[PDB]
Amino acid sequence: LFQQNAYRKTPTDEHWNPYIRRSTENGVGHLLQNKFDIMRREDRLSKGEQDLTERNTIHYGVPIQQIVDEFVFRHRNARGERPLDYFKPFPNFRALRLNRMYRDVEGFSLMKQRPEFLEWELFTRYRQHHQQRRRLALLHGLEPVANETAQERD
Amino acid sequence: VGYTPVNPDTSPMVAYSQYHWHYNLPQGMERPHSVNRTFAAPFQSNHSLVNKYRGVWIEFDMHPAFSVALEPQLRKLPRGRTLPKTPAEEVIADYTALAPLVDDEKTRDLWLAKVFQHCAFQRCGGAMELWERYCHQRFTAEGATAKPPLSLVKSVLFYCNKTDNSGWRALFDRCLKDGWNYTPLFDTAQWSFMLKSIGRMGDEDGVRAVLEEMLDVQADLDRVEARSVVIALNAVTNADVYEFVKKYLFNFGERKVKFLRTTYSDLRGHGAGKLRIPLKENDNMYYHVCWHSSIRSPRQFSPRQLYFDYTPSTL
Amino acid sequence: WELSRDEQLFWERVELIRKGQVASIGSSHKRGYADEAA
Amino acid sequence: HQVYLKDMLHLMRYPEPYTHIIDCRTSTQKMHRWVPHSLWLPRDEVEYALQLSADEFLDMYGFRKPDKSDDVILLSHNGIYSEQAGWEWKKQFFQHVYNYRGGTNELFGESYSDMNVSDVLSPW
Amino acid sequence: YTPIWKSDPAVDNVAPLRDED
Amino acid sequence: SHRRDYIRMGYIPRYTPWEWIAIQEADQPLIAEQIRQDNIGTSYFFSLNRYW
Amino acid sequence: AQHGLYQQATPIVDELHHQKALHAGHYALLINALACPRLGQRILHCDAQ
Amino acid sequence: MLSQNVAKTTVPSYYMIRTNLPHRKPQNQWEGVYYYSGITKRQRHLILL
Amino acid sequence: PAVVDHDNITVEDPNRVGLNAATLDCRGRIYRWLRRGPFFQVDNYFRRSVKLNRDGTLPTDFVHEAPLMRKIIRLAHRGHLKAACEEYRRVTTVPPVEVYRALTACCVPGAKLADAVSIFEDGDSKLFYVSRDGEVLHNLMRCAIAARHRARIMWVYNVMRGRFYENVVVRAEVDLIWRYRIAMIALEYLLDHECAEEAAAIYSYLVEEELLRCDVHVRVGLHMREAIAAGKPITLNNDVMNATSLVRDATAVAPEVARELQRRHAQTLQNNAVEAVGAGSAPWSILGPLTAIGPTAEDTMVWLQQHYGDVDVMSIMRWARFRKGKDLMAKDRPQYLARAAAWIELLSKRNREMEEVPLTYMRKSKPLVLDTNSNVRVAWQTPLMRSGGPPRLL
Amino acid sequence: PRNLNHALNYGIANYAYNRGNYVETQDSIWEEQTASGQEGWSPATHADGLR
Amino acid sequence: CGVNAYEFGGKYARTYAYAFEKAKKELEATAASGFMAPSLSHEDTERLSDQPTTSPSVDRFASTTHPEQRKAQFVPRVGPGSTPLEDPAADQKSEWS
Amino acid sequence: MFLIHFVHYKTILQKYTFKFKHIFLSIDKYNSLFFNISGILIWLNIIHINIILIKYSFFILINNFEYLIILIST
Amino acid sequence: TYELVMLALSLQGNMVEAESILSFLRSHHSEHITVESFNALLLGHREARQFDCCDAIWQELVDRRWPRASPLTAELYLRSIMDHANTPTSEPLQSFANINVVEKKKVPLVLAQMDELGVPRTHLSRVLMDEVEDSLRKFQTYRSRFYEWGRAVKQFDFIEFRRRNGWLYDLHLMKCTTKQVGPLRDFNDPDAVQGAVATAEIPAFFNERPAWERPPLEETLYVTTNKERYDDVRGGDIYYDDTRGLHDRSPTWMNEVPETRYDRLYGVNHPDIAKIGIRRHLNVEYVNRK
Amino acid sequence: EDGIRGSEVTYKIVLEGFWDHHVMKLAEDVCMFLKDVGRQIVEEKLVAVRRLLQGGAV
Amino acid sequence: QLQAQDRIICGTHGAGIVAHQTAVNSSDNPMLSSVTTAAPAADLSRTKPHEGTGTSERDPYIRTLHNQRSAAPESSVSQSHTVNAPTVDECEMLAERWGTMNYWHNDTFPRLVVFLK
Amino acid sequence: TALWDATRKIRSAKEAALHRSLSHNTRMRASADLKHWYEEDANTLRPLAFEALK
Amino acid sequence: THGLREKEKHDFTILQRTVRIPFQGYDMDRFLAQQKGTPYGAQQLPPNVVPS
Ligand SMILES: O=c1ccn([C@@H]2O[C@H](COP(=O)(O)OP(=O)(O)OP(=O)(O)O)[C@@H](O)[C@H]2O)c(=O)[nH]1
Repeated sequence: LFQQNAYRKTPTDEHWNPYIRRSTENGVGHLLQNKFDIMRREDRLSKGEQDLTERNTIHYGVPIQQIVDEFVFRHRNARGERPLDYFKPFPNFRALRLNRMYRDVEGFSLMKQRPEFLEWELFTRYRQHHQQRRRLALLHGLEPVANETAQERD
Repeated sequence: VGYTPVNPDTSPMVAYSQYHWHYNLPQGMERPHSVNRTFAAPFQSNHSLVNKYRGVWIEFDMHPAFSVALEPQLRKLPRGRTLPKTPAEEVIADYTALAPLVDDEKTRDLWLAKVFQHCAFQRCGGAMELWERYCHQRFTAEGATAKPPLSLVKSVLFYCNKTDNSGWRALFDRCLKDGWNYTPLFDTAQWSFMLKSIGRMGDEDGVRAVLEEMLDVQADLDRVEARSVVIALNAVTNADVYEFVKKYLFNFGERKVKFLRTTYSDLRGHGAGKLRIPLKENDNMYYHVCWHSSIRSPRQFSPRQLYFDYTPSTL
Repeated sequence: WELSRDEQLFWERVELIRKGQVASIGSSHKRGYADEAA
Repeated sequence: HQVYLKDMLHLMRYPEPYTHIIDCRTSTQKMHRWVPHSLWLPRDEVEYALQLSADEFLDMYGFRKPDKSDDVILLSHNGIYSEQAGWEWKKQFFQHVYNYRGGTNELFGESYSDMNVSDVLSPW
Repeated sequence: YTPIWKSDPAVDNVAPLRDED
Repeated sequence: SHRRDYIRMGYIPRYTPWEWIAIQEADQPLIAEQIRQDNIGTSYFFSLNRYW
Repeated sequence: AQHGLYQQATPIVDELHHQKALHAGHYALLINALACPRLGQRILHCDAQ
Repeated sequence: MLSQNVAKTTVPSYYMIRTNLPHRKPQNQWEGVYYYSGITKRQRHLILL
Repeated sequence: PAVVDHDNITVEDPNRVGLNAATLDCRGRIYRWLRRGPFFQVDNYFRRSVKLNRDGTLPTDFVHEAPLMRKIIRLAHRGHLKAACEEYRRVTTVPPVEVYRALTACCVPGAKLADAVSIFEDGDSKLFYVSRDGEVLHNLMRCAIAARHRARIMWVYNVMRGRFYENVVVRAEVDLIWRYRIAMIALEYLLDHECAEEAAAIYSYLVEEELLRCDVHVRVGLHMREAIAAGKPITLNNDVMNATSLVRDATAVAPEVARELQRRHAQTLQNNAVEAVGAGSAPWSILGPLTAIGPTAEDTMVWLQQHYGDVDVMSIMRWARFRKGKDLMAKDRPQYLARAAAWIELLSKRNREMEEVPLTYMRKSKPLVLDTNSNVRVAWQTPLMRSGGPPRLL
Repeated sequence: PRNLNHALNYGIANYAYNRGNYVETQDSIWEEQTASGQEGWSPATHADGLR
Repeated sequence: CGVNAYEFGGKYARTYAYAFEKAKKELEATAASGFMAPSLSHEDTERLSDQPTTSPSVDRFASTTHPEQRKAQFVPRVGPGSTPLEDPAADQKSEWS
Repeated sequence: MFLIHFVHYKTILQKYTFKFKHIFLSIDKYNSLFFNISGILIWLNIIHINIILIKYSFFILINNFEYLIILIST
Repeated sequence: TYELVMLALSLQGNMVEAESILSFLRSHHSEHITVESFNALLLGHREARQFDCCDAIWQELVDRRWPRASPLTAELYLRSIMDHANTPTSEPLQSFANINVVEKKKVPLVLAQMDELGVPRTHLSRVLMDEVEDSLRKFQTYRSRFYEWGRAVKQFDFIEFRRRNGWLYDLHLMKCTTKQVGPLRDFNDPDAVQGAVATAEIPAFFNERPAWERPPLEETLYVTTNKERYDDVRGGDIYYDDTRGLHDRSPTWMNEVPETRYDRLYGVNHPDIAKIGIRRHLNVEYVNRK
Repeated sequence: EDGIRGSEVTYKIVLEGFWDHHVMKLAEDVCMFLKDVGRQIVEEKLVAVRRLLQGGAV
Repeated sequence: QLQAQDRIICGTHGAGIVAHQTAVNSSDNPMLSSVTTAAPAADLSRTKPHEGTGTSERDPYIRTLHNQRSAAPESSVSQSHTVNAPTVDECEMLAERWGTMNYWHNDTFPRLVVFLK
Repeated sequence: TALWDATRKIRSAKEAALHRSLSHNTRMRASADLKHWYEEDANTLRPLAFEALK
Repeated sequence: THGLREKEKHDFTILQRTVRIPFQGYDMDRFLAQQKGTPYGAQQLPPNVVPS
């Protein structure tokens, strides 16, 4: 307790210092000053959005690169999560990363969660078919237009 | 190895050693350093500031009507940073003649303040008559309610110091908290001139009153001009005021006090010519200002001087 | 009023604490501190 | 942290409920007046006093033991014993402990001293 | 070198107040 | 700063960390004449003739 | 209204509207005056820093 | 007095002569130049007043 | 302390100010000399001479340099800019204000702005701010006008206001009257070339410094000057200010100015209402925010007051009277009228508000219920655009 | 209501397209990413796989 | 009748009254200063005579001159970024919005 | 006089926490890279060699301060 | 109308919608857009505390040079910069210094732009101009000062200033590092003798004994001084840590101090302090709470 | 000119070490730094441009 | 273009690879012998913005997500060379519009045929 | 409805007073309390409606 | 103060060494939903508890 409040006169004692003053650690209560701002906070909180007063401390989190790094370091190269192609000669930069699912598997329900025998090959061929459909699209001028309504798209 | 030591930046046998960074390691910066950001020093030059006005600014506020109307009279009086050489007799004649024609109080008094300032720079003695003729009646006499415009007061005070005049003490006194409360609005140069005059005239008591007010009003002590502090302190021969001045001397800063000593030792010294009126001998106050300086500076070790006579004892 | 009352209380307590000191110690004297030699 | 004569006169006329002014004067032979709103814990007892429970302290000194949040102003003849006492109060961790130097001598114009210590060092 | 200046006179600061009161 | 191995266990950053660059760059002033603004023109007559 | 005394302006405005002494822009003039911008000046300089 | 005022030199000896130990620190490349940005108590007070 | 005599230099060197290489005690001196900063010689020479006098006077007047300054002034008045600048080079001491005045005045007719500016900036904050002068700034401004340079006009205005350091510490601050004159020609230029922004800025400054009536004050001032040379008492009254020819004549014109404001506004309203439709007349023009003016003098002043009264209208009608020395009110009436109108128009925010063009009304939207584009949204339709349809909320 | 198509994947999220159609799903994703500026015509680099 | 339990009764009554008057006077100056209150620290004031004994401006530290004796606790705490806490320098205190 | 006897409520709630690092948490120390020393050569008056491990040395330090010393694969 | 709606949305901190309205305007009504929509957006982004947007909009407004920026615009942008500069980051980024001060260093660039744009710099509030003038004196210096700013007299004067304020910790010349940080052992070998390839001075918070290993609050309960042995040390370290407890006392203490009325309680675990106490005599009633 | 061959402004930073690998690795460091800062600035400018393209007065 | 980018990379605190449901309870495994069973989390407590009491994924030991505004990088797709479908609003004003020859004669959605029709 | 409108004006006036006070009072701001803003509201402040008569 | 919270954090970091990244499914929507028992036929009964 002595450490906390030794000669301390008020909780706002050290707030002559800007970087201490907008610390959000103890709460947001010293940063709300006029009614207007308080009401605004109420509103924004009820709508389920962020408090603007909360932004008084800038928190960059840990960047995704740093996270992935700590993971692969803690796992000593994390070989469970690497594609088997990482283990073959001269992997290109896409074999160099972890195993996340991409958007390409999304419409194929034949393979359920465990794909049975030959299913994954079938899927692989479907995927190819689509890549070629895209190629034809680009070739002949029919590709998605960012503006397009439903009849146009049809 | 030698009488000439290695210089640690240019020698690879220092730089690349085990106690420093070898050239085959990765060469990045070790830690960041924020010095200037954490604790910053305020700027004080060793040299005084080159553009500063260095005088008592008299604050000319005139309505831009009488300013045009009175121009051929005012052109003879000081404008900003310009000091026309017109003889003071002429200027006072012009005020006496033309001023009753002007109806404004504020204008008549700005004009008067210019006249006073002009007569302060030439050191003409017959200008206080103007104070007794116009101002004295509604400002200084018989508890008159009226409160003089600041610029006028500054001007008259400045005149009483430039021409050393007993009168100042009466005016100054009216400026404290119960009176006009003008004292906190004084310039540092104002204080400087006041102290110097009072010192020449030799009032310990004037010196004390003034130092007390300066301190209470939070004047800029360290930038009060050293010459004038010295001439003021030099005037102090009375036991009680003397006591006061020791205790007070602790209000200056380290640097200020060192140059109080330097300036003091010069004005009774080599630079005795620098003064229009020679200093008067205070051996006591001189010795004391030197002593004070010595107390407040960092102390150096000269062991052959201290222990010169030391003999050990087996008792 | 309160100051009067509280003054008297103060001396009552001083009186008793002193009497307790003299009683338990046995004499009215005390040692100094190790630093009162100098 | 210090408390000056001004603060002392102010607190004489305008007391605060939870500010305690504690008299540290050691010898009863030397103390003839009463600093207003003060209480008596002589310096010699402090180390013991501050280790009593609230109740026990009440029984030994006859007044309530200040909580550790409250302002505690210490008092002595010169301001020496009040200082040492202060160190005691600070070591039990009391958050506001002020010593009033020059204390009872300045208040009452007495010249007394807590300890006899002289400025002159005996030649080595 | 101490004392630098004469100590404050013996004046009693409490008396005038409690006398007014 | 969270990296406990920094020089001790042999980890030395290959790239200087953002936070450090910010501190370094925030310590020193910027020279005014580096900002390079000319909207008037070149002074043919007076500029090269200015006070000694 | 410009100094923020709306209370005192209300009855005056009422009585004007009743006599049909106000026309198009006049209303806009009053409604704009309700924003107190002589009070706004004072607040801006002193309070709101 | 001040406990950060601390001996930077060793006791004078022949070890300063007979050895390649350096007599000063090498300059620190990343420590900025010290310069003056900052104000007095007096100045802050003047501004506030 | 060492001091060099440039008259008395001898081989013997009696004062011993030279840096002797081999004497007793020399070494630390030599080392000091080798550490000196890039301008050391020059700076010391310049600061040990050339410094502000104890009175606050400038070092500017010296007997040995006087004829040179005279020659510079003379050269600049005959308009020889290069010869003058070439003599300015050989000046050892700070040159008097008169030199800077002459030199910039010379820069005006050929429009040289860069040169006027480098002159001014040379004399200011290098040489102790000799250059900061009502008159010098005035010339600077007249060049910026002549060069049709907007940003530099604002820059000269800004310099003229100054900052704490030059106003309070240095005490070189432009005279009140001069400030007024400068701001005024800057304002003429801006209002005439329709720059609402900078115009509004300078005008707000004139409002803040209580300079709106200043020209009148100056005229009153002159008559007062004559009355004092004659020996009669002078006074400043509202009556004396309304006895001025300026205020009389502006008061005379005011109804005509109002009627022009009204005619102009009407025609603007009409145009905007037509452009609304892309061209008949839209409902927009049918009733506008401007009330019709009653038939009387006081009705005119009242009307001006309540529609245009955030600006000070009277003083604007005064300022717009003269153009390039030509009095417009007493020679070209309609040119003057249109000018005063256009200025009062530009200087009011109220007028800006009531002159706006009707804009189309922006539809709010929600995202599609069956998501296809994030870019395609369901628009809201105001009951005007879809009649029928079930009743909807806002 | 937003949930009009819910039956087609019952209890899983609502989709405005036929999710049982691989091609149509992949196409729908294409259009989404085109709408948001992730996909579309961009100035080529020497690294982008020109072949 | 139970005054003497309260802080406005007895010996503390005089304090309350004092606090009362100060508040009044203080309200006055706030109304004069444009309803932006003066400094708590009384940094705002012309004269040293004016700042009250109750102000936080008053310096209570073991030592006036010696910096190492100017702490609150046993060692010298630092603010974020190892900035000095105990006695702040003029420019470290920023009054911003 | 006394009208009453009461029980002394107080609100001791700590709800805010301000902890400030003492200065010495940020003071410098001397840190070093550390590898296994494969060998050492000292020379001042007379040269002396110690070999702990014989391998191809990938790094070599030279240090001149009192005695010449060479730390091999250090 | 639209600029008032934007100003409303932006006081609310609703940036998406404010920016939408401006977009629609830009697209259909562009020739009518005044500065006050940019003002609205600036004020708004500053409220939502998005300073990169506050910046984006200013830079844009400098590119299109029309509508003309107003002193109010410059004021809002500058304020947003000061706001940015005074926000703290979280504790992870706070170990060395307060980063966000770098933002103030934008200021002398913005001021230069204000001159290119014809925004008079003397219409800025007294308040803002104080903050800006401060920001300036941190980062701006001229080519003049720059030639002279490294003189040793000024460097050492700065040191002297720091010495009179008792903060020498960071200064280079003036600090002597003492403590060395030992190597980490391996269970792969006790045998391998490690040696230092390189040495760096880095703050102690990188590696410091984990808070659960070291005694509880050290600063408060222990008085520690790092000092040098006077005696000749054959081998081992020339510095040691003299640590005593805050509460430490001579084992002989009771003799070293005057006698007290407590002394006859010597070596008694639960004394009845009620009995030796004075309250029982002082009070008439004396209820003993125990 | 288009693509790589044209610009408004060119900066060349000439880095100099005492050892070749020093200067090589410095160049990688500084290079990656300017890549990030450059992308940030140029992206900002790009949004300003896209807005000016969308519309504006003269 | 990962599947559920928002939910995983932007939404989740670990970026999906930190396991937030783990007990800090003591393990009999040799590597984990240093691990000590943790006291339960403090009840009404105010954390520092970068930490949490470590109860759930929604409340990690270490808060990875920034508290600022998040914005997807500005698309590198050319907006000036891309031609979208003609809108109503654009086609009403088609007579004032300035296009490229490619804008008038564009392969998909040519605007010249519209200016004419 | 009219009565309700009037009453609501009264209550708002009360709360307004409270707000001006809190925003200008720096000592109360020193203790950092969101609760200062809610502990006295229209219900609580004076004049009280059920006290009108007396 | 005893720093047991800091310990707890550190130990969490230690426990991370072991763990895998979880399988989130090929169709992730479907997977999440089925874990929650929402889709059709995905309903699990609560585990039968032995009465007390
Ligand atoms: O600090 C200084 C330095 C120099 N001087 C110079 O010393 C010269 C003679 O030195 P004095 O100081 O005796 O003259 P004074 O009182 O009449 O001068 P003022 O200060 O009243 O003007 C003065 O004329 C002035 O130029 C000072 O007055 N003060």
